[PDB]
Amino acid sequence: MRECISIHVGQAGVQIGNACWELYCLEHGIQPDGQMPHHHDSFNTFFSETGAGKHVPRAVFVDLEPTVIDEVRTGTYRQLFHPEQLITGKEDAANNYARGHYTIGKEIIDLVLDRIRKLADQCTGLQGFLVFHSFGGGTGSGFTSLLMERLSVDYGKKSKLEFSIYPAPQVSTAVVEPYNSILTTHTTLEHSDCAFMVDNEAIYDICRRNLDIERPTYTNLNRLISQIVSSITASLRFDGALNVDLTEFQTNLVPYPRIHFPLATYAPVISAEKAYHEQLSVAEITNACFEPANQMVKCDPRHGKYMACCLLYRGDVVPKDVNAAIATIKTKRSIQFVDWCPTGFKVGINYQPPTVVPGGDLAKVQRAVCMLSNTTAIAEAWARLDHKFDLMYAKRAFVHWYVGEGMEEGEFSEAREDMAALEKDYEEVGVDSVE
Amino acid sequence: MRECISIHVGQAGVQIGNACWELYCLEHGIQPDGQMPHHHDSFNTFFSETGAGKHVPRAVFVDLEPTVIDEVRTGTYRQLFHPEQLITGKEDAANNYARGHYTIGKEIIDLVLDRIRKLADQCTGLQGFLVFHSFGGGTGSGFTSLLMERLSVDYGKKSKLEFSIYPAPQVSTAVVEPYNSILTTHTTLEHSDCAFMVDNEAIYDICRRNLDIERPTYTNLNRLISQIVSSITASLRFDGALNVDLTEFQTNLVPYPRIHFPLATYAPVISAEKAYHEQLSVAEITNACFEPANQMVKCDPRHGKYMACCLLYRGDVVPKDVNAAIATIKTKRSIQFVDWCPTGFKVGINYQPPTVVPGGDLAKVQRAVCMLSNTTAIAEAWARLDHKFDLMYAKRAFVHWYVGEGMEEGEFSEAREDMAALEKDYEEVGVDSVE
Amino acid sequence: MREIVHIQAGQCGNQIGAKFWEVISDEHGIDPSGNYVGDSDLQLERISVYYNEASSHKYVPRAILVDLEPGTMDSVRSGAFGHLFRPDNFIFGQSGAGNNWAKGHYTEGAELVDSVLDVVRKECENCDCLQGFQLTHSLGGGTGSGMGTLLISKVREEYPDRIMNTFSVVPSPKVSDTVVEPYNATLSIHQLVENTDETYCIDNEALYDICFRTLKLATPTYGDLNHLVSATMSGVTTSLRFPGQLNADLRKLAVNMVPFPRLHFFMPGFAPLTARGSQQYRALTVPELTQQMFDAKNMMAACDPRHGRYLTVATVFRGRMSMKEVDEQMLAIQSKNSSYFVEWIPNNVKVAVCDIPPRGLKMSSTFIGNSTAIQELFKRISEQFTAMFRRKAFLHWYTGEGMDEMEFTEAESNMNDLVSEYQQYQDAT
Amino acid sequence: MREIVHIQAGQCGNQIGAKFWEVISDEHGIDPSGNYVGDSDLQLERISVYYNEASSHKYVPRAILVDLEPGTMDSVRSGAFGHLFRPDNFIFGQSGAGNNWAKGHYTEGAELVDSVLDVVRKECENCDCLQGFQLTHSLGGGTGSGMGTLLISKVREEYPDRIMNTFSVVPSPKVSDTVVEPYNATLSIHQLVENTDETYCIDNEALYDICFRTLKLATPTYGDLNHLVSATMSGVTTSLRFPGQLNADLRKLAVNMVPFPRLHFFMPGFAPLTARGSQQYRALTVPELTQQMFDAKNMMAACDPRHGRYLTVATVFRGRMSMKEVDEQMLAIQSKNSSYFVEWIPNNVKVAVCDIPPRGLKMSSTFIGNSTAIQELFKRISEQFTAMFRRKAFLHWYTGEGMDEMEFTEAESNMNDLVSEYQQYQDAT
Ligand SMILES: Nc1nc2c(ncn2[C@@H]2O[C@H](COP(=O)(O)OP(=O)(O)OP(=O)(O)O)[C@@H](O)[C@H]2O)c(=O)[nH]1
Ligand SMILES: Nc1nc2c(ncn2[C@@H]2O[C@H](COP(=O)(O)OP(=O)(O)OP(=O)(O)O)[C@@H](O)[C@H]2O)c(=O)[nH]1
Ligand SMILES: Nc1nc2c(ncn2[C@@H]2O[C@H](COP(=O)(O)OP(=O)(O)O)[C@@H](O)[C@H]2O)c(=O)[nH]1
Ligand SMILES: Nc1nc2c(ncn2[C@@H]2O[C@H](COP(=O)(O)OP(=O)(O)O)[C@@H](O)[C@H]2O)c(=O)[nH]1
Ligand SMILES: [Mg+2]
Ligand SMILES: [Mg+2]
Repeated sequence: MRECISIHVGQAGVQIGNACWELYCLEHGIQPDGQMPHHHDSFNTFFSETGAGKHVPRAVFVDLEPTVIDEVRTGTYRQLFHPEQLITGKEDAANNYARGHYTIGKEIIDLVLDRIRKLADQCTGLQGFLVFHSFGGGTGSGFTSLLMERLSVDYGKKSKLEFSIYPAPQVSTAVVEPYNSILTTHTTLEHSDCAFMVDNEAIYDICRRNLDIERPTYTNLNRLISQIVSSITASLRFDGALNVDLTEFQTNLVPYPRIHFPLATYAPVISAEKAYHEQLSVAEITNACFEPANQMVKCDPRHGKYMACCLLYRGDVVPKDVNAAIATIKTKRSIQFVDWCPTGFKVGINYQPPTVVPGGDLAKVQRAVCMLSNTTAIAEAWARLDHKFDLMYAKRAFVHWYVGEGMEEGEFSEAREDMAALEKDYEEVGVDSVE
Repeated sequence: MRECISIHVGQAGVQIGNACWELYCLEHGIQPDGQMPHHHDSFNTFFSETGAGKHVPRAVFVDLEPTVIDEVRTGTYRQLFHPEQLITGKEDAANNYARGHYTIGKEIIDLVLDRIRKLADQCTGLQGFLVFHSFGGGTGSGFTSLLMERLSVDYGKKSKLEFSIYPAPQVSTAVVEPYNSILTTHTTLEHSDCAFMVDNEAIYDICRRNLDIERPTYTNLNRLISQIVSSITASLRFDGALNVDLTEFQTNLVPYPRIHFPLATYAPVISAEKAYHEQLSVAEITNACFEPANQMVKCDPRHGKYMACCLLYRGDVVPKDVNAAIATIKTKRSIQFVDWCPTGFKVGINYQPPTVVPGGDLAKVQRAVCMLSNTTAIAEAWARLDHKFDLMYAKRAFVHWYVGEGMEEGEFSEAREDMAALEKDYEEVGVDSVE
Repeated sequence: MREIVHIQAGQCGNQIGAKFWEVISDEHGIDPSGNYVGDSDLQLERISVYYNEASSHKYVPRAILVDLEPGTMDSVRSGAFGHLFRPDNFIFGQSGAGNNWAKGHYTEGAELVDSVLDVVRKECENCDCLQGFQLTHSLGGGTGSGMGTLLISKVREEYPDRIMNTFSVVPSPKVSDTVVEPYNATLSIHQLVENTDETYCIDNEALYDICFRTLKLATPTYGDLNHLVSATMSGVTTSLRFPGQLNADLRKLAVNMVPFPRLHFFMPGFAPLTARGSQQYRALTVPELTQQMFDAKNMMAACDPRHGRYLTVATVFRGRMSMKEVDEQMLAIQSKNSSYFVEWIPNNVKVAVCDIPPRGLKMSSTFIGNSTAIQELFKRISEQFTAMFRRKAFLHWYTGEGMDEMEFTEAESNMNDLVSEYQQYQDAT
Repeated sequence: MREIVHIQAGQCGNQIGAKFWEVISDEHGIDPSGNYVGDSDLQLERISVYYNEASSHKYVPRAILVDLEPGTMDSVRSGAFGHLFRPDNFIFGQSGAGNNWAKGHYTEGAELVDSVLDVVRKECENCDCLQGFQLTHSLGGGTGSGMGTLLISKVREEYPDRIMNTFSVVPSPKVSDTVVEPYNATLSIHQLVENTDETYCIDNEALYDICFRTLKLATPTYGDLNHLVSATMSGVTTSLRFPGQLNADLRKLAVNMVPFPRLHFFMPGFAPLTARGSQQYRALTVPELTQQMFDAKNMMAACDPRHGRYLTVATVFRGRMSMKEVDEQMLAIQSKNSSYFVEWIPNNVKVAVCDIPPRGLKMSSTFIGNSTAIQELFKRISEQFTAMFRRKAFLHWYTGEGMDEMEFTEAESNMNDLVSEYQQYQDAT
């Protein structure tokens, strides 16, 4: 009776959703066709139920290119989703923000909002929104900005959580990533309650070093992000000794209206062969979470300060050990919070252990911990994007596409001003107080 | 012991009747030859019975062209109908009102009235009339006008219900539709108790979008209208927790003597594959009924006000849910009734669920709802027809056929005046009251 | 019921009729002997509309073959599908019209028109409920023009209520198969606009062009052109000779297509038209047919529709199809060609749908467009007439049969008035 | 959805198209008759993008074959994989361009361009959602150059929103297959930089060099060169004709590769390229492909990239691979060649990955580099043009068709301006 819908925009969102809903259907013992042969209700929060034993997800898969959605319709998860939700456009934004926010997406935004409204009104205790969207793709940035503005107009005060794919510092598949990123950030900065920074480069690094797989496909990154999402929602979806709802997330991890970009982290991530040879202490996994090499965003936390942290544990966990481990973490100097926030933790414990997906890469563990940490190091990352933007704007490169697709240069200048203001705010907060 | 005869005029009426009587024979377990291998009596209201186990319908299929009636006589429903009723003319009106009301139909109107009188006198608790007739065809308009005048002369005070096929705004199979429509409306405006607006264009739209059939034949539209008719008569033909007779229809949905043109709507209409993935709440289906995309007349209800509504439910329905759903509907602003009618609903519940015709297109549902709604938006539609008429009269186009077939221009001018008066009345009622 | 009587005047009319009856017999499964060997009862459910069931279970076409020279008559008689016409029908004279209209309407025709009317009356009384008359004739040849106009006038005298159809082969613009054809055309058109309900103008030029380009045939014999016209006529009548989801009759077409008493000249069209090889490389869908039927390169009358506007349009489909598809196609084609239709006739597309294909195919379509472009045709002919009248060339042949100049003066004035009316309604607002 | 229309102008364009359709049909498992005999449904899940499903379950390519001499057309028609083109498509003239551009764009082309545009319009209306146009033509031959430029101008008039692709075979630097090719090249380039979104420059010299050295073939027939260009085109389109972990469309490439309206000339490249024997002695890994694609000895345009900088680069892979591997390779190759990329475009490698190999391999790759080196090409041609214009040699043939000198003056000035822009952006800072 605490419902929460999922909205997947763009190819990244759709594939991540494939992984996430595979994970869920595995968790609650749900067959791909919605049937099912500590649990409570549990699945009601994400699965609505029809008359028969068939459950359907509360997901809205929207895209402008029918390729990936068609793959979904043809995949093993064909019987599952409500066929009306799988909204497909005709011509994708083609990595162009203007197309994804002014020209094309403007013609199916209404249908998407209609399906959203139907799903919302069929629910009673709606908690909030989960937008799964990338940052570089045109559909992702543009359509997500449009959709967030529309929802914020419609649903005045409700939780709105995003899982952006922050553009990596050195590996970029697109060429216009700075433009899409800056525009979508300038838009979503006033509507998204709490984003969730994740990058592909860091996940490549983690897969190579920790899991000992040298050649990972997007399937593996998707599985990892799905595990993170499942750990986020395990509080709603299960009985825990200290539960937490998404409103608690936005209250705890967001000190100021604008600074709401916490980065994700998960532990333990160890291969099946290395599953033994370590007992996986909860203090050990806490240390793993705080290890700068385990974060899922290519930013060294040591260059900034953790303004807030939220650690969600699951499995056979005992609160005293968590208290001891967090005390130890607070003792060390290399992990230096801001002076003005003396209490830098929210703790949540769940009774259900993480479940390993068959054919997966990780090993069956009894304890797991997902850290959502809002720090100041991420600020430097913005600088990089800013820098890129400046160069690609100093020559007015690629500007003609956006200009001719329903946008003006003054908008680019304004978004640059907004990003500069955000960087200024991060720097100002990073300093210490007097007296 | 509450009998109600059916009169099918024109090809549209005859085919719709084919569908309707197929539906009935399926409902009461009646073989095509009138034999039968919660029910009560039930079928007595529409089926008269002879000595053997053979039942016959109380229908009078009249036409001026023997083609379609011959198809009926040759169809699988040959043994059913009483062969004396299948009245066939010789030369159809050929989409000419004057032929269908002055020249040709004048020569079989007497035989039709004679068969009507026989069927009426063989009944005891006659409720009223069901005229199934189009609006564009010559036979439809002319013969129906003549027949309605004759019956109103004969049967002073009895129910007279029509199922007109309102001419679509953009798809017109005929070329003289405005003339037939204006003439038949000017005539029937003083005799028909309650018409029932339905259009082909809206049904095309519904079949494409909801049922997901891109290439529908007239069979499908006929099946849908037959379902609507069956939902209308299920109160008479079955035991229900809150029944309603046709006199209640004319009392509730007709505020003034002239404004008696309610448009139809039906729900749910979902394909067999989409039958799952939704539990079909009675509140949900009520919302579907009020959705502007589900009405069966190409008129946006938002441009007018619902002067009255009548929702007839059937199947496993519980009155409290109906009350709650209607309360919610009354709460919303986009559904704005007139100020002077604070009670804008009649509710009826039946215990028998709708039955799906084998080889059909819809899916077996447990609850169904037919809405008959009298609004003000339909007024604009008249304007369109009026407009068309004006143009086709400004050049005196096609006038020579009607002139030479037993009619005068002054009649055209008078009918135009009458239509202008009706539009004026609709506009006057649409306004609000002072003090 | 609604039996139709077939009249064939002039050599062209008779040949077209021979091919036409071949086509109809193929439709209803009728052996050359005249007995039914078909397989589908629907063939016989309306077999009476064109045939009469003669005793011993045979069928005879309701044909009335007229001519003034026994040549083509005997050619028809000897050839196959001639042995089933009722032999008493073959009315023919000896003098021959000599490609003159004066002979075909005043001198020679006055001697056979009585016998023709008598056989007409016999056939009319034989029928249960007469539907109308269809006359198949030329406009150049003397017999066709003159005798057909005379028969039309007489029949309209004796049946002012029935409906009248004519398939008149209009002279082509570029070539001229005869020399005096402007005179015959003008006089025949005078009579037709006097006393006809509808006139299906056809040019041999357009049929040549279609057989050449669209069908990819370099050897178009008259058999093929007559085959095309026969297919068009069969498509026109199948709306009543066969069941249909939205049936039509000749009176329906007359009411829909003729806004004013005089302006009743239609250009036909047929679809699909595919070569022998280029057939499997194209999809047979309703949009394809609809888009085929609207272009100058598929109008059987040699005049670009774009030069004028479609006053009205009728469209008769065949074979099993979906009504919604047809409606959508008509909507689109009425939308995109908005300048090609007259403003003051909203929703100017009459639609009919049959249930039987014209044999061998999946679905066909017939177009009947009443447009203003045809005025050019008359314009052309009028001018030609004027020229050949300014010098009074060839005048003596027509004068010698009782006709005089004032006839020509009145006929030319009448045709110019008709063209003026077409022009007026083309630019109406 | 996103159907693409294929146009083939000039003899080279038509031969390349023949090989190209052979390749595509091999990809989707299409018999020469045009019916599908494949085994994997994914072939048909997007079969509509290039094919049309004609009735009786056949497939016809969305091709529009254009020429002015029936020779090569008939050669295509007679040869296998010609019997499935829709025969109405083969538009051809009789005069022949005579290797002149004035004929191919003013005199002869003005008579067939109308029919070509009409068939184009028919195909466009046939499609559900048009994606864009790909034109396969030369730059030397008169037909290719002139008629292709005319068609491009007309289409851009009638579809200013669609996307435009051209595979223009640029004249080689060393050899010169024609004598007046500087004039054709200059005029064609003028039109292209006017009204094209992207232009895939190719030289026969580079293809000769690749077939000689890399493939170890001493007997390169035109079949092989056309086969290579066809493989490149198939690799370009597979990003949308097939599913992929990171899919791409033509609009994506246009947005990523074209920073400024004019500078949209790309040099392609393909990998792997292994001789018949030297294949099993090499490992087929993503690093191997990536390192192969960046060198002058594997660019299908005869110009060393090292002489300039890569403005942008796109890379479309095929077959199952690991994304992290590709990312690592691109990072390394962008690191070590830092002087080979423009400073002010950070992260200038667009990446796309399909899921199906090019049929007969494990994994392939296609490179599309928009560099500044190509300026040399234009430089060369410009100079040649200047020389042949200084004496006004061959000028009379072009003057005699209505064109005048000022045309050449403006075109040369425009090309020099383009080269100036390329130079300016090459040394930008
Ligand atoms: N983590 C993860 N990221 C992915 C995956 N697939 C694609 N991406 C991201 O998607 C980005 C490409 O832009 P997209 O957002 O996918 O663009 P799109 O969703 O196709 O929408 P368009 O821009 O209109 O084409 C890349 O930067 C990738 O980081 C995936 O499977 N896992
Ligand atoms: N809903 C529906 N409408 C039909 C059907 N068949 C015909 N019609 C309607 O019939 C109209 C044509 O005029 P009709 O009333 O049929 O004319 P008729 O009944 O043949 O009588 P005449 O006018 O004398 O020929 C069209 O506008 C159609 O909307 C049908 O099967 N279902
Ligand atoms: N379509 C068609 N037209 C014909 C055919 N034969 C003759 N005609 C036309 O008929 C005209 C000649 O008329 P005809 O009947 O032979 O002369 P008549 O004896 O005086 O009536 C010429 O203009 C021809 O164009 C034919 O087989 N098909
Ligand atoms: N790659 C390739 N190029 C060709 C082929 N055939 C001709 N060409 C090129 O096409 C040019 C000749 O153009 P062409 O179409 O034959 O002359 P046109 O009739 O005036 O257009 C020459 O410069 C050749 O380099 C071929 O098979 N492959
Ligand atoms: Mg996309
Ligand atoms: Mg009728």
